[PDB]
Amino acid sequence: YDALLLDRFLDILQDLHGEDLRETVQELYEHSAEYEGKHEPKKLEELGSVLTSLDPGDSIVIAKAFSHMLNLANLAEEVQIAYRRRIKKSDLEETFKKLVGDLNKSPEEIFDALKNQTVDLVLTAHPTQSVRRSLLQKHGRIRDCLAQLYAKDITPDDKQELDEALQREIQAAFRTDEIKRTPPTPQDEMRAGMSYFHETIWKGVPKFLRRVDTALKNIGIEERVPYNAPLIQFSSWMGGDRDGNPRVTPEVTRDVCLLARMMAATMYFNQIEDLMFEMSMWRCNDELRARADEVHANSRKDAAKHYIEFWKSIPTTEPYRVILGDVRDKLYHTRERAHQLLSNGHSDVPVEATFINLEQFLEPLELCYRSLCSCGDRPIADGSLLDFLRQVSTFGLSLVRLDIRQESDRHTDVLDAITTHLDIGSYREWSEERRQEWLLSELSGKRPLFGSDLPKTEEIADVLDTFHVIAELPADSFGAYIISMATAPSDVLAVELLQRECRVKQPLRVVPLFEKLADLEAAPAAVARLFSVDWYKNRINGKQEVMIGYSDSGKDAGRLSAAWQLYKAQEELVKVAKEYGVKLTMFHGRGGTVGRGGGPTHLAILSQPPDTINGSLRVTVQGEVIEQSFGEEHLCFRTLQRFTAATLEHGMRPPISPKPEWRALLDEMAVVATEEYRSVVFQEPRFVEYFRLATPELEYGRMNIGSRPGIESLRAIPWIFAWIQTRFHLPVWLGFGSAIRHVIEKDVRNLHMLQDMYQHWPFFRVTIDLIEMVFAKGDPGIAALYDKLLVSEELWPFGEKLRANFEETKKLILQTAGHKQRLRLRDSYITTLNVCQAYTLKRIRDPSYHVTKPAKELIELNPTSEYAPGLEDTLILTMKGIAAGLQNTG
Amino acid sequence: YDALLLDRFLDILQDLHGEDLRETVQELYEHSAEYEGKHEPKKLEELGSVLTSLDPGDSIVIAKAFSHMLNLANLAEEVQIAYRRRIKKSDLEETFKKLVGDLNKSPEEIFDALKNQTVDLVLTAHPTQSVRRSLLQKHGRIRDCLAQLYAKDITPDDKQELDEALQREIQAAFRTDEIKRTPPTPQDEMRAGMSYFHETIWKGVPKFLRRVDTALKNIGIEERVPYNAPLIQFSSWMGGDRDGNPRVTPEVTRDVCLLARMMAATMYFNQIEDLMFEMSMWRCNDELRARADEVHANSRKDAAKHYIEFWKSIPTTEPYRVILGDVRDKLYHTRERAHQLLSNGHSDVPVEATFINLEQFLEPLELCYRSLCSCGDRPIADGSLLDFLRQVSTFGLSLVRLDIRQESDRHTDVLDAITTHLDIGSYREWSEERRQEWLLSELSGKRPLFGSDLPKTEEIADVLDTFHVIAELPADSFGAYIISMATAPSDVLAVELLQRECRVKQPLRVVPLFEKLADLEAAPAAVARLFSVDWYKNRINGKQEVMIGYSDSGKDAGRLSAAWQLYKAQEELVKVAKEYGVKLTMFHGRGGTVGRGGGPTHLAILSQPPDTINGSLRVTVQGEVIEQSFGEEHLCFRTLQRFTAATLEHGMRPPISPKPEWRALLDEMAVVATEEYRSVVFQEPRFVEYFRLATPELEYGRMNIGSRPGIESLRAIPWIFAWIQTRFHLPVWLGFGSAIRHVIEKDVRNLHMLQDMYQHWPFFRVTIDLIEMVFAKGDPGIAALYDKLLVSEELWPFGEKLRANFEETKKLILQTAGHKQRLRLRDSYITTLNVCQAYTLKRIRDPSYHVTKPAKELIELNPTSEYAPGLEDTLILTMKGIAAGLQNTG
Repeated sequence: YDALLLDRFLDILQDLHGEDLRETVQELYEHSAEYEGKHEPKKLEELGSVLTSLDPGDSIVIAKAFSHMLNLANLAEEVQIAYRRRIKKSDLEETFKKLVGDLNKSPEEIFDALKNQTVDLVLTAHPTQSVRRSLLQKHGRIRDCLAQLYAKDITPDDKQELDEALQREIQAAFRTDEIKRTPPTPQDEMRAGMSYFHETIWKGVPKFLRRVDTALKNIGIEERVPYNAPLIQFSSWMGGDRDGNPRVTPEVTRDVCLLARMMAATMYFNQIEDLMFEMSMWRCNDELRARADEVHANSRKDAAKHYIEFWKSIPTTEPYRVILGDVRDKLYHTRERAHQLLSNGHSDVPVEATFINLEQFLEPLELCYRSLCSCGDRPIADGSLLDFLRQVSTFGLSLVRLDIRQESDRHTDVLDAITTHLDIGSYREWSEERRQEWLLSELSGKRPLFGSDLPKTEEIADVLDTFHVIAELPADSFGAYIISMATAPSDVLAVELLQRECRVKQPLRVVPLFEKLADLEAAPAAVARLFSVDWYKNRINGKQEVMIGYSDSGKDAGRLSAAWQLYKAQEELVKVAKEYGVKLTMFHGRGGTVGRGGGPTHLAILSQPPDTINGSLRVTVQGEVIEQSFGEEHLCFRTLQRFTAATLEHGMRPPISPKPEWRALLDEMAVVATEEYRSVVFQEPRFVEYFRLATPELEYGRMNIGSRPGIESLRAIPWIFAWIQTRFHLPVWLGFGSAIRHVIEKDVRNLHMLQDMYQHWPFFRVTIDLIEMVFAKGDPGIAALYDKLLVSEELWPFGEKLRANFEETKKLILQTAGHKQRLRLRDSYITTLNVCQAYTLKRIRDPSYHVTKPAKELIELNPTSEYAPGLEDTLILTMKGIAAGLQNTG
Repeated sequence: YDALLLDRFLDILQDLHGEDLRETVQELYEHSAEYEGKHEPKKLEELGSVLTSLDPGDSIVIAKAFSHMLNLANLAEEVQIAYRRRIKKSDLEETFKKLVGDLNKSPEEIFDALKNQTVDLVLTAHPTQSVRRSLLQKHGRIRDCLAQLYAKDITPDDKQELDEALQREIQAAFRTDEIKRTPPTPQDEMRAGMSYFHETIWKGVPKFLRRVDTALKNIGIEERVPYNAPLIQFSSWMGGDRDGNPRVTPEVTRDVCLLARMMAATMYFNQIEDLMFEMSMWRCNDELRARADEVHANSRKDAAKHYIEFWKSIPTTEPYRVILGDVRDKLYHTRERAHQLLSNGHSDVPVEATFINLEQFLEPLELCYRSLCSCGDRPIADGSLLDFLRQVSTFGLSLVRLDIRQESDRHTDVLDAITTHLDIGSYREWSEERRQEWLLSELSGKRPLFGSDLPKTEEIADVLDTFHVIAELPADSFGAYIISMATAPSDVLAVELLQRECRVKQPLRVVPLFEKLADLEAAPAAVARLFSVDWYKNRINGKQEVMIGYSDSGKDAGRLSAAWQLYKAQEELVKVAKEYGVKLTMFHGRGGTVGRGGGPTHLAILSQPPDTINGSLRVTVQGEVIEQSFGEEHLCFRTLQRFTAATLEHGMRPPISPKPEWRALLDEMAVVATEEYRSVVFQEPRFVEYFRLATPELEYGRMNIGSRPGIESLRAIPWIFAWIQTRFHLPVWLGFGSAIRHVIEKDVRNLHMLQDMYQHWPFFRVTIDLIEMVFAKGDPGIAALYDKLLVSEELWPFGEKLRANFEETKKLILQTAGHKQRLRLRDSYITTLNVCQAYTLKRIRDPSYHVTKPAKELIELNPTSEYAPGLEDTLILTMKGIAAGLQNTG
């Protein structure tokens, strides 16, 4: 069946570029097959020799071919998973059954805990989505065709039309330039993010809630999940995160907020007419009767011809239609107002004519539900009206609440400008004590701080203006203000003061971001010191959120030491919050790749310390993971399923707490791991030199994914990207070798204790299992090829040293997990691209192949390329394709 | 499986009204089962005795129950047909194969004939749709649930959720008042009609064309049906037909025209963004390159924030996106202009900013298609772009072209006002010759006729103002001007002159309506006399359309005589048109019921005389038939399939022409039939008396279906309705008895000639077979019950006489067809309603049961009822239910 895609695609490839190129692709496929089979490292050079002959356009077409074959492989994989799972006629029903049988927990305990559980998924525009949106659509159509094909209810003509359809959709995908020729704007990122709503999430949330209702009824709970129960919520960073991104201006935040508001209004308006058509009952309570009579009083006996349906005044015979008719009016004016507010700078639509409250909207629909239930129509109410109720109470008036993130030093610059202009000192030079006392005196004082005549920099005015934009916009449009590089209470209080001083009517909650290992070590102390400030603890209202970054932790220290320190951090933060009677919810800045704290969602949630969630979880979805977990109905459902199940289990089934021997053992193990990591990534003075040559790191910025314009000083995303492209995975497994070897060296029974830990401690089991997965996607022969082709003859053995540790570390991993279904084949395509990526890099770093109208062929697609005509496009294509094959970018 | 619906519905009925009423419904079902089985006429009285006991509310609930059970039976029937047809893995592919094998016709002949073939389906608001739209939606949801259930890919939870869904949707249907409490406005009729577009037709037309493409490729024709080839078109009467309907004012026509235009604009706008996303190619011709460069010149470097997607200026890298971007702009302004024009009386949107031409729209899309084909992307072009092309060239800027219909006497009144005010005579008193000469002198003259100071009646001003409204609106928004009761060329020329004189820039074609038998007899002579007028034949441009009514023909004369005269009419009209070298297209005013010329569509088309269509057909779809043939994807497809196949076959496979012995035989047979018909329906002086008592005719107007406020002087719709409710079908079979008996009496070999005619002449075969179908839906015991319960003891034998002829006629029908799968059961429910309808009529026509806030029970739903509280609702419910069971209203 794997041969099917090969057949169809290669047929189209021959129909587009001839037999010769299809035969050369087939040769490359056969060489790569002999490599992923026999594993002879000579086969790689045998393949590269064939790759050198390729013309400038032909090499482009080859990279194109293997890239699209990898994409098709991903789509067929998704179809086969969805069907293989569907033909069974963790999981929600299974989780409920296990919670009842195993742990003796009762249905009402599961229902009660589930009512009070919340999962806040926040989508980010982190530049990890390699495939452009113009192609993502075509992939969606192709997986639709393949899903409809993988079935036994095909009527011959339908199958033929799907053949023509899949053929034309592949041809259309292959006929689009996969290369972003300009990087996006932040608004473009926010559109790419929100597109999953008016395509999947909007209908996916009500369906998922209905399924939860079904499961609860399969445990004996006739009751239904409350429509206003917040089981899942959505936040966004798109247009809000300005940390290190000067292109995210205040006008950008205004733009994305108004945008989201207009989208929400449009969706509700499209729904409301069909809902009005269904609510055709004539029985209601005395309550809904009285209200509908009120609306019919001010019914405006007018033509009302701007609508299509129900343009005549709605009779009181159908009262639900009266009330929903008023909801439609306020929806129409809400949409038109947001449309003008966005299109121009203003609107004449009266605010009283729109929905201003989150639940001015909800009130009439709630009334309809009470009416239907009182009159015996609970089945009807639990249908489209319940779907709509859940959509309102889940998406509100602005589809997603927007977070604003900014580094602490920018707030410090602002305050320093304020104290210098006020002739009271320099806030920068002040100690922490002084900053705290001053900020407190101003927060509790009543006199304004700065004035119109405060001297501002473009940066200072940037942050002040973002605060004014926050003040001008509705409160329910924003989420949290996240402080990057937050270290002291003065960093939070600075934001509270700048908010209050910028006349932010309803100030949003402040949340610190601890991402570097040093900040994670000292985080509980800082949070405790903040809660010690009685003013802040009294204004925090017993609830605090703090963000815990995962990207940078495993970059400066070992991955093992980073994970372990993260566990300690969560644990002691909960300790502090409990010590101050504050409900702490922790915001996990997880990635898609294990190197940035990624991995399977339920495994990541299981590897959290116990009693640290408590029905309140907040997780990032890094750009590319959005597509991974919401591009199809089934994907979206499996996502919300996975999250809510893992949280509920982690609430009622607490993971085992580590034995103290395991605590000290992991402390020692972490020390050895960190020394082993920094030994090779920072102590070696030639390491950065070898890295900038053996990996395609430097070229990452050429993909133009995001809108953001030594090794310690680079972003973690291209850091993981470099070692995953080469399939070496250094940042995933580095410290583990020396760690384990030292732990068995110091004591031989520590082997029995490692075996003991892998079979009982969820955190350790998940860590080791992830490392094993990452090893299963690794092949050191690739890194060997990159060294042989791109690294100078001098420090060739350096890489070999690494190659040693790799295998050594792998030997230890399987030794702890106790290990020694036949997918493979895709690694063949990937291998070809690996070779193509290596040789092309060699031709890129040369002088001869450097530079000293319309387009009718691929080579004319890059006229402003500093490198040779056909080369740059080929390199970008190789990166895209390899990322697709590995199902991860960074 | 029939028991399934009974189970589910009766479960809900018990959950809504208790065991007692469910048991009484079950008793009624069992009595009706013993009646439709044993056929004992005592069982009917046995059932009515049970019906008399019912409380006022309970009888309402019983009629409700059997009505909804009949509706569910219809839906299950539709599902079972669609699946039973789908599990085969006339018809298009079969028709092609037969045209090749049987008749030796070649593929290019079928393709050429199919290119030049047109089928114009015109939807009417004729008051035959008994079920209100508020309930029609619920039926749609219920058939969706039942369709998804009738399958073997159900995953347990999906099946349970569909159980809850179908339960709540039945409960919602049963919880709506099925009774229209006020009759609709014409605009409401036009909305009900157009709703099938933005639900089924809009996506159904491209799919159907794709299927035709598939069939053509299965004959070896790689070519595709031209996007602009007009295989199917849609016209409307909703808001245009004012014949006898004073509520269809000129403002109504303006309203429905602007409405339709705004709907079309909205649909195109919703499509255009997704089409823009797909057309992401970068290769184009020099032509499309030059045009896209033109658009990028006047690109308006602006924010363009009113859009959601593509708000940035579209780069020339993707030229299809540039051009489709301009199409989107003109679509946005077209929609906004029509929206303001409708909402207010005017718009500030410049006309140059919108699409004014039918193919100003088409030009850029045509260019995109030429580009894709030239660059090798014909597969891509034959996808969404082809779907969109076909939708544009099929629906245009206003979804349907509107017809205006008006009776001739109103034009005559206008002209008489004009000649009297001009002091030149009285146009009424003028002979035909004089009217022709005068009208010709004015049409060819250049001086204006009437002025501002012409004295007008409300009627005269009605028609003049409809002409001004026609002049004010775009030409492509209107279809034809149909003249009711048209008898002379002066009737057509009057409309041509009134149009020209009301400054109708592009005057619409005039078409006469011959519906009464007298007018059909003299139609060819009148058309020939019209073509004799050289001025009109020179302005007609070789094309003429004439309408042929079917409703009134079978009302004043026999059904057989009516059908036969219709055949003669078509035949001699074609003779005249060929004699004048005019391409005649005939407009068949067919109904849904056989009594109004209804029946299966392919059978009606086959019963047309040969060489009378010639790739040009125009057929009405009477109100209720719209729902019958477009309420589901499958129904819509089977409809367009049936029509286009029947027309193509009737073009290449001409039906046999009648032998002259059959001509004279049918002439005699028609004379005997007409005398037999008028003998009982007009000669009998007590006939009208017996009719107004034995049938529920008089109560028809109580259903409030349409917006239109002796027996010769009633409408044909309630005429067929009365005899189908009682299941007697008098107007379908009346003349056939005496006709056949006289034909075998005059000559015994005429029996062998009838046997000869039934096996070779398609018109006769269809006629007899239809009569046999109508007999299969008849039961004279019902009419016997109505007589026994409602007809005075005096003329009881009169009905029995009719009952005699019934059986007698039936004996003859099966004797000609040579006749002597087990659905039945539904006739049980119908029978119950029959009984309920009879006894209730008896209680309605009494003095004791006559009349001399909110609502919380069914009896309070009618507070202004002249009859007893619970009675009127029960009668209306019985009519609705019986019509549903018989699948026909009138």
